[PDB]
Amino acid sequence: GRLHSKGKGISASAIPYSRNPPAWLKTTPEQVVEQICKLARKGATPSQIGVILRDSHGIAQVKVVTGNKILRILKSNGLAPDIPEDLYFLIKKAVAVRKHLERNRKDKDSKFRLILIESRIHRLARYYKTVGVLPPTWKYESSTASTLVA
Amino acid sequence: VLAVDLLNPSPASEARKHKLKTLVPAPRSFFMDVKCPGCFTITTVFSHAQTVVICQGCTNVLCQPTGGKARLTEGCSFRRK
Amino acid sequence: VRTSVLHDALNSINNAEKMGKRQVMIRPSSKVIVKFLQVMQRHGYIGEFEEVDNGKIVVQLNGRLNKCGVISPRYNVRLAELEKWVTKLLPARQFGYVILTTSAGIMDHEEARRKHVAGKIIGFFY
RNA sequence: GCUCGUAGUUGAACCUGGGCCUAGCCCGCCGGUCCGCCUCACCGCGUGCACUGGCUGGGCUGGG
RNA sequence: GAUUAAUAGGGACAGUCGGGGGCGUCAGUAUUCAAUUGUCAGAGGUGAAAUUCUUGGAUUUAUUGAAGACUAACAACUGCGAAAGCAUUCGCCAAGGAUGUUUUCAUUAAUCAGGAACGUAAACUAUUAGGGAUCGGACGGCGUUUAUUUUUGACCCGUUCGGCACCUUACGAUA
Ligand SMILES: [Zn+2]
Repeated sequence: GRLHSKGKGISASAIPYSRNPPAWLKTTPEQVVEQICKLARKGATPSQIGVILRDSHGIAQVKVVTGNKILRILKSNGLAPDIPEDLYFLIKKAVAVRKHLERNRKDKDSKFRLILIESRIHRLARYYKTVGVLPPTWKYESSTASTLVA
Repeated sequence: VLAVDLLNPSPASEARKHKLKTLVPAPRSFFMDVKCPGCFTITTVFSHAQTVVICQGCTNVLCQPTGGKARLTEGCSFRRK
Repeated sequence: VRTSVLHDALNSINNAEKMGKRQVMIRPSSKVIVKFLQVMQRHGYIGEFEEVDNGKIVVQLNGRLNKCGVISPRYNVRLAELEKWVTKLLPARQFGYVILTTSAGIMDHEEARRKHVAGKIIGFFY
């Protein structure tokens, strides 16, 4: 239940029924795919892609219009991030916290949150390793996290 | 209470239930069409937009984001589908 | 977390039969739950159920049953063992039924003795 | 004292092509009776909302 | 060649929310110390006293200055943080919660052996089933006040998630 901190929180995004039409929200799937490809080329994460689509174009879900999800489409056209988005954001967050610790050390709450983030990264990292995404042996410390940054 | 038709709740009790707690869950958000009176352009905006949606050019606006529904701007029209 | 969604469903059925309600909202559905309620409906302990989709199950119950239960390790059982397992699980041999996941499907112990097939004990009601 | 964490432990749902027989009807084809056609004749053709039987011809549906 | 998109996850964005944390800064009194005056006989404590300070003037009256501490009243059957804990304003720095979304990889997850980070006291003791309050979103609106009229906010009401706590009932229990 929201992992680390206590608190349930039922903040969830709903998905409607009939995974096919939203008809009056026109535009062919091919056009949507090409827009997604353009966004990927400009350098945006799948989640950011989805948000952009939500903002401007007549879309509901890519999985509805097109046969595939965004990440799956990116993988088919070989335009996917090095470290699968969420993992990349977590490592960026960990780097930021380490840099804050380096600037000022006594902040024990920041050190605790750093530890939490590292644990969450390890939790993600193990399961990514299992699903043959990331190459075996993946360190997530200041020796490699700093090199990764972006 | 004690017996009720659970496969056929009333639409009025269904409508006051939270999103994820309706019989099959579904959204309660909608899409709008928006024009701004000097332009014949029809941008289609999501109800709970997080983007400061801009029309096809003309550095204007169409809505601002909030904690809930996007506040559509000023004088604008909206049909809702 | 109880991964036994059958046990969550059967806990909800026992809570309704204690509280005297006339229907439930079994929120995580399955197929083993549907077969379980199919046997309970054959033996008349549950009126009528429907699987609606988002899915969940709405189970009209008659107010006739006493207890539902799952056997959590799911032990294997032959017929000569099945007689002793029935008379050790049920309060009486003529009251209630033991549910079996056999090679012929999911059925009660009387249908298992009819169709001459053994299997794992999955649950029971009475 | 609380949180993270490893060996360990429990680990969501979703997942039975071809041929043969059979009954009912239709559409079409074919043999005969009647009637008509044409052929000098022999003969053949049309001919089942005129009659009768056949078709392992075609189509739909049910059952094995 | 790629399922439901989970009423379990992690992330992104937006408006936010908080007496959560660090660094600086800004104040506020009060206490002590010192100075300048007006002093002019006690002052201080205690149940009574005494030690002590007191014509070089104590305590007191007024005005400044310095130092260290803390943040009254607001202050709650509340808020935030995992815990100890956290109350002056403003700035900076990251982080976190919930909500909403027309956001993504699709088992990543649950639990803790080993280990790792933060740290004078005690003394009377799957639902319950809703309702009344409460605060944080999001939505809706007959209206009062902003409002010279639109924003927007305050008040009232309803819906919806989420969370500290009350009472009733146990759905029971059981040591
Ligand atoms: Zn325009």
